[PDB]
Amino acid sequence: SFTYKRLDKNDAAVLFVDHQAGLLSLVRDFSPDEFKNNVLALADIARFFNLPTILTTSFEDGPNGPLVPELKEMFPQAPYIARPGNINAWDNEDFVKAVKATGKKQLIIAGVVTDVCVAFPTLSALEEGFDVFVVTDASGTFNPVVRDAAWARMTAAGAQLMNWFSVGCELHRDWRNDIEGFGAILGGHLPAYANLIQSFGT
Amino acid sequence: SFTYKRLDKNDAAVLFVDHQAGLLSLVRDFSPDEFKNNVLALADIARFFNLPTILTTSFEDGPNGPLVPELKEMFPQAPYIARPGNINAWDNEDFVKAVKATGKKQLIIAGVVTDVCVAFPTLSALEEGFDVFVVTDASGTFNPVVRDAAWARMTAAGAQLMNWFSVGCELHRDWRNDIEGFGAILGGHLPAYANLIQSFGT
Amino acid sequence: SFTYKRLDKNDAAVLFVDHQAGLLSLVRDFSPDEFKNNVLALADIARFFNLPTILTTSFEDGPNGPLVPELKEMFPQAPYIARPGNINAWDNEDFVKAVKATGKKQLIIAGVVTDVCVAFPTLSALEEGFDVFVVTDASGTFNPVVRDAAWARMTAAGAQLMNWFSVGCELHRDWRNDIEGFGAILGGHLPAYANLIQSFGT
Amino acid sequence: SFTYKRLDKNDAAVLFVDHQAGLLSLVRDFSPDEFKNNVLALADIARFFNLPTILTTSFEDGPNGPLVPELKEMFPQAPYIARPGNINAWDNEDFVKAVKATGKKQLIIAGVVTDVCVAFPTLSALEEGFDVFVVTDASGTFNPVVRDAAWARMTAAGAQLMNWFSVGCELHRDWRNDIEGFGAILGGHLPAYANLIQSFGT
Amino acid sequence: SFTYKRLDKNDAAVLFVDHQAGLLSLVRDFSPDEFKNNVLALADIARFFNLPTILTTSFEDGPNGPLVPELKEMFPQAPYIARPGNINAWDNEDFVKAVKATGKKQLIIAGVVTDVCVAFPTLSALEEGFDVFVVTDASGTFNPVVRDAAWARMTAAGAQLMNWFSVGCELHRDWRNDIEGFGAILGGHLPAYANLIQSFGT
Amino acid sequence: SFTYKRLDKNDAAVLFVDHQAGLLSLVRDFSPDEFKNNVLALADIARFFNLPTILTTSFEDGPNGPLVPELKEMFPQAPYIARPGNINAWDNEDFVKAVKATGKKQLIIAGVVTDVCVAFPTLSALEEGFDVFVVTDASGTFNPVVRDAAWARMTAAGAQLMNWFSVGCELHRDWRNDIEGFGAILGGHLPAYANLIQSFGT
Amino acid sequence: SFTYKRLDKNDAAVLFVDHQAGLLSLVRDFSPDEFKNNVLALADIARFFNLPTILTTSFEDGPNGPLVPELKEMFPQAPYIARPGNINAWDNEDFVKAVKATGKKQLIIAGVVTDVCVAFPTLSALEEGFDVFVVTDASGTFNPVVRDAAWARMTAAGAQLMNWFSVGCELHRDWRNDIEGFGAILGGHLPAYANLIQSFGT
Amino acid sequence: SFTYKRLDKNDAAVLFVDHQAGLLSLVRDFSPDEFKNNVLALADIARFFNLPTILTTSFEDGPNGPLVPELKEMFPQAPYIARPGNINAWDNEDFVKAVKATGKKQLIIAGVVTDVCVAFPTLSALEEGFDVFVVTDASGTFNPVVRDAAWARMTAAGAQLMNWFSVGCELHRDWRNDIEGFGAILGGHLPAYANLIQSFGT
Ligand SMILES: C[C@@H](O)CC[C@@H](C)O
Ligand SMILES: C[C@@H](O)CC[C@@H](C)O
Ligand SMILES: C[C@@H](O)CC[C@@H](C)O
Ligand SMILES: C[C@@H](O)CC[C@@H](C)O
Ligand SMILES: C[C@@H](O)CC[C@@H](C)O
Ligand SMILES: C[C@@H](O)CC[C@@H](C)O
Ligand SMILES: C[C@@H](O)CC[C@@H](C)O
Ligand SMILES: C[C@@H](O)CC[C@@H](C)O
Ligand SMILES: [Cl-]
Ligand SMILES: [Cl-]
Ligand SMILES: [Cl-]
Ligand SMILES: [Cl-]
Ligand SMILES: [Cl-]
Ligand SMILES: [Cl-]
Ligand SMILES: [Cl-]
Ligand SMILES: [Cl-]
Repeated sequence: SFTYKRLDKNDAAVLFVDHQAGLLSLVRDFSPDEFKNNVLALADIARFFNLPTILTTSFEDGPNGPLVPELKEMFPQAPYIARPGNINAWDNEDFVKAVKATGKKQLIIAGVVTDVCVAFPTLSALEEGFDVFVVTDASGTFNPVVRDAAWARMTAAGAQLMNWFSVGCELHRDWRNDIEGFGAILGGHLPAYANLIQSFGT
Repeated sequence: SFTYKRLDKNDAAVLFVDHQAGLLSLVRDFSPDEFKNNVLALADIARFFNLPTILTTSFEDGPNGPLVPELKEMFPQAPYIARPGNINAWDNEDFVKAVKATGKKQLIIAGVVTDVCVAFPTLSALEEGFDVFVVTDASGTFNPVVRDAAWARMTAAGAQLMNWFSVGCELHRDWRNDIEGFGAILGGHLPAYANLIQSFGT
Repeated sequence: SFTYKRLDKNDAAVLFVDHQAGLLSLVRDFSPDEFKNNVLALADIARFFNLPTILTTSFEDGPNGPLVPELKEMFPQAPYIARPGNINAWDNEDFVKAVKATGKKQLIIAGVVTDVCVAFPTLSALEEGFDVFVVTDASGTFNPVVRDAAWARMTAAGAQLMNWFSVGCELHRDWRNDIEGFGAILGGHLPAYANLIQSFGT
Repeated sequence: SFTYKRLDKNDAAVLFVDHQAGLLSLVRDFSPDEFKNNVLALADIARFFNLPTILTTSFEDGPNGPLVPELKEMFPQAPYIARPGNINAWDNEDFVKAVKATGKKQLIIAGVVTDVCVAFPTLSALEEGFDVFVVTDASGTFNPVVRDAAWARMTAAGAQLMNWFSVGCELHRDWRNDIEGFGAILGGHLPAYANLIQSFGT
Repeated sequence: SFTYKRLDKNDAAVLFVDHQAGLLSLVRDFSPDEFKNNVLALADIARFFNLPTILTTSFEDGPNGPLVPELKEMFPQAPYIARPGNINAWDNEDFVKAVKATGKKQLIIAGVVTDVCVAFPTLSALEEGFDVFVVTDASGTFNPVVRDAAWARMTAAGAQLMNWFSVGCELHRDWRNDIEGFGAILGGHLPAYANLIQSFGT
Repeated sequence: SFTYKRLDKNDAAVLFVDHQAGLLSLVRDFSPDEFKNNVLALADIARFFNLPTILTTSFEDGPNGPLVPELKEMFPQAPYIARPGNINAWDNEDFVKAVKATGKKQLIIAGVVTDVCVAFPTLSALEEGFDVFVVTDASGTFNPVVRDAAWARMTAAGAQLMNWFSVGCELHRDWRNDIEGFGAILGGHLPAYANLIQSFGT
Repeated sequence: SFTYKRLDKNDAAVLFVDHQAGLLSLVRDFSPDEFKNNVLALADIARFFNLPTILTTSFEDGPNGPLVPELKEMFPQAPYIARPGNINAWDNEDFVKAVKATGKKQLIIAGVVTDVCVAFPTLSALEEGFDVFVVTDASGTFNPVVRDAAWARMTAAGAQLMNWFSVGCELHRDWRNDIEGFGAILGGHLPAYANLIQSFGT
Repeated sequence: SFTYKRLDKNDAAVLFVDHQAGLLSLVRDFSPDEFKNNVLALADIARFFNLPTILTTSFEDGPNGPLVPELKEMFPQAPYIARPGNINAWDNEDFVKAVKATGKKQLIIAGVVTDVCVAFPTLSALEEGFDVFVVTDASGTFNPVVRDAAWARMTAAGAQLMNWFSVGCELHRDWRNDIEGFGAILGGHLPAYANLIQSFGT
């Protein structure tokens, strides 16, 4: 009938694909403020659950620009695959080697742009039998129309569309595993929730 | 072949998941006015057809805050499961125990937020063979994008996307079962329909 | 494999469901000017191809109000089923009686509201094996969210989502079948196309 | 399982359907500036990868108007099928004859309007076993609602929804195949990317 | 130099103009739920400060329909001027007599539609030297464009554009005048504020 | 002090400026359906109050195209000034001669595009001491941004921003002058008001 | 004659009015992410130019909640006026005393909500001859409509409408006064500008 | 007391302020495609009427980036003022010297961003008695809210808000001055108008 394949913190890896200084100016389907916070939220979550994290860039020594400094600072030890040519990250042998080295079946992916640098390796990974979870609000593209088309194409392939908050909650399962630690993530990336915490504290 | 598995007032139960004072401030994909009306509309419908109703909250003794007073006031005998830790309500044994105690195969679900507190138990219930009917306009989340992603994930699982008005009409089937009572629900939650009623009365 | 099941002018019937004066004030996902034009466009198309047309209303002697005068004036010989109680038109035996009396397998349907008076008989007709074509822009509801949920529910059942222009074009197949007649329909319901015709005529 | 059926520059043909001067005034779901740029972007891409290109128009000696001069100028040797009557291009034998003469199984299609001149031959081609790739941002129609319905109908048939940028990247595979040539396309149709290039050049 | 002409609860009167069941179906620049709540909010405020209130309708014995029952129920002794013909309420001598009988210099006005039934008497009252305060969110019309044009016309005439919340706060001046009474109004018409109250109460 | 300079049916003239078949394809800040209805509504009002009407076009024997047939058909005896070159209609001596020949102090103006063919003669007429009333929803332009700028420029000049409905009501003053005649206009151009009339008639 | 009265870093004071945990949940005309960034942006600017800063709250010991911790952390020596009752901060004698103690004629103001806690003291300050500069994107309210009404009221009174970025640039005047220092503010609150900086640095 | 001060091609100069590769990535209130077309349209117009043109940049040897090559290409003899520090271009003595050297009192201004690099010299120039005409659609900024605040501030100072099309038409006055030359500009920057020309040409 149906199988609920939900995120497991022991079976998941996170992929940050081409969050580069140049490419980010192409993102117009999210505001710069929301998009920065959403990506950093996913990064905090990846760091909080000690998930194997993989960083990759496309043509970073050109107009595409360098990876945002936050990602390198937060994951200084993570596999960093600079792709000089391959647009689909899965066409890069070093990238795929790094993914399989994690030993994780679940791939949490976010990047720029959604319709290409996210969609292409998502479709490729799905073909190889990976369970792919797309962080839709940490992935950006030219406009809502292009985004919706990318969703349709990935949905049809069996990708699970989610967001950083749902990713965090599905990984955490139970508040009591770490109340303050998890609460700090929510408070740090949901200003309305930070307000609830502060009011509750008085 | 396709089977129109529609709501039966003798086979349906209603689940209100985490409509709490704090969490409601996170809902931005509906205006506070429309969302309040939609939730209360579903509640009136649940009470009107005497459907087994289950109330549940998440970490209500924290920033998430208490359940809205209207729900506790309207359903004083309904099972009330306060979940101290489990984010997915289906991971709470008392919640599932209460759901199965109703003996209903059809689950009408609404809550906050859509992508988590609604989506997770929906996927879990669908996995167990339940027919899940999602009240999309009585469920709120951070923004339309997160909402649309939640829809995609629930749709792929076989969840039926509906709304409080369609839920009521599918339950009621025939106007003549109770013209005044059902009309009062419509008039009380559709101001435009209330206007039609008043004009017709003159 | 996929089969292009397209509209045939010898096998299609049109269903106008509850386009009533009162209920139309509930429609907010289309502007009153656009919605009136779209419905009348579908009507002109139904009449142009001499398609079997069925008119039905819900509780017309109440706040729901009478059928819009245009539909009755254009189809004075069409079966007119006033449903006193059944919300789903397919639960009315006389309505179903009229549909099957046409001998048409393809059902072109439009009405108010989309999530109920269109969705419910669409799902019912799909269950009995009918090919149902929904005229999405001649069907109205409370808001875009409710509409999108209704689309999702009908889509999963196998309904084909279309619009009055595509319905007309799929029925007509070839311009040369009636250049003057078909062009008059397009010009009469697409002001931009009327402008092209006038400019071309000088 | 799932198969990533991606565009191959050796197995793909591009179809420009009815981008005519008159019909373009019907397109309102894209701004005239963006739509012009998107169509021309797709054209540059088709020429860059030397893809078999087919131009077709509908009733061009009438109000529909002539094909835009750019398409005829850029593809002077491409098959040009002026369709006298058939609205669905696949109902035109000369058009289908030209498509099959390319020997390409992958069809990249764009045109006006989306719900008819794109949707109909897309569904027809899918029926014959072609892999159809729809350039959603190079296809225009009356409004977003009509667009979404067309997407739903084509998605249900197995069409792959894409955009000119993703189409180009999936065709190109690797930057190093032609850095200057491919970069010139991006800069020429993404003003933001042109800005990245100029800043990088200083 | 500038003079802050702010609302004074001893020098202000409230005018409810043509909030009738029929005319309300014309209001599309606000949703039915938000508009009802806003109008009732202004009514609660008017009653709370015991402000001289005037009710008026236009051609109520026709399609325009009766005044909403809430307004008559809340102000049973307030002057009720049924205007059989005059569109501008200020052209009705009984209406003007009632306005001046209050002896108030400040006129708080709301109604349907904004561009006519609000704008016209606003401009007329400003001409006679009244200080007119427009409750913009308790006044509805066909669309945002019509709204903005009406604002511009009233702005140029010297009308002060406000909303029910700002009207309430400017009248109240100080919380300590009546904390419970005023808080009940806010909580009863701001679902977000009611939630703050409930969380604070636990 | 402020003076309410309202429309008088004995002191007003209507100016239709460049509502031509070609130029109308430039109008994108209104949908083709609503814009057609609004212009025809203004036309009906001008004819209903027997107001001196002036029709003018710009370079009609070129791409701009002919005046829409409805306007000439409704006003066959009205002054028709085809402007060969002058973009500002007020720079055309025949146009100004016709305006002053009406002997009317109040100028009701609508046209295409708003920022030019409406704005320029509006400012010119305001300079000559005319009272100018702009029908904003019967005037179209490229986009909302351009429209708002045109509003700002005309507002600063002392132009009164209105719409066809408010224009009609300010001219009519009292329903009882002609209930049936005026009601027919409203019903004929407000699809929702037509519905109110039909329900009231039952 | 017009005088450009622009911000002077030696003659300006900054007012933060009621940016409280509870009241912030009422702000819906900005996303929580952009709004938090904008307020913190203004705070960094106030600190960067060492401007006299004044913090004030309204009924902080109730549902309104405490001031956001960032403001208190950044301005430990700033005047902190807790207003127990007065809604208009200018009706509070300690607040006005603190404002006049700065000796600054130019008031940069931001707060929650715009139509009340910002508008009221703005109008009051303008009455006392102060030059008031409104930071529109660091001020929040219920919805865009209420915001625009507040703008109209403050504009008509002579307030200068601005935003944190324009405020900063007008204070800074010249880049060379502190290139690195000012650039850090821009980079820290404009993610798009931070990207330009990083790309430029490689 | 109103004087229509319209653009004169013998008394006007054009100012392009900081249209730089870096700063353009900050513009989000216009799409990259529309904004590029709008700026280039203004440039073509400036060149067409041989208007004195002044180019200026802000900190171009930094993240702000170089001036777009098109402006530099079209005006190789125009005064080029690179401002190393002054944010307000009017604070640069070389810029003001160049403006006054043209001998033009009417200033046509466009740039990035609207609220700063356009607003500041606009306000300064108005102070010195210049007539300033703002090309609103050739000026970009962070978002519509920031845009509108800038409009309000410039409007209050007496700036005339326009757009490139209206600017061109007000300069051209009469079509017959140069039919083909002016028509080529319109056709080259209005795709909908280009379509009219092509259809008319057949
Ligand atoms: C916490 C967030 O909602 C606001 C914090 C800013 C205003 O300092
Ligand atoms: C929308 C309509 O029900 C308004 C109701 C009054 C009470 O505000
Ligand atoms: C009680 C109200 O403020 C919250 C809205 C709930 C009823 O959905
Ligand atoms: C065909 C239509 O766009 C013209 C009729 C209206 C503009 O008067
Ligand atoms: C008469 C009008 O208000 C209804 C619109 C269409 C459905 O007839
Ligand atoms: C710098 C900003 O544009 C993006 C930074 C986030 C994506 O880590
Ligand atoms: C490059 C693009 O973003 C705008 C600049 C034009 C004017 O060249
Ligand atoms: C819109 C037209 O004028 C330009 C041609 C584009 C569609 O290639
Ligand atoms: Cl590579
Ligand atoms: Cl639990
Ligand atoms: Cl029945
Ligand atoms: Cl053919
Ligand atoms: Cl009267
Ligand atoms: Cl002329
Ligand atoms: Cl106080
Ligand atoms: Cl300088």
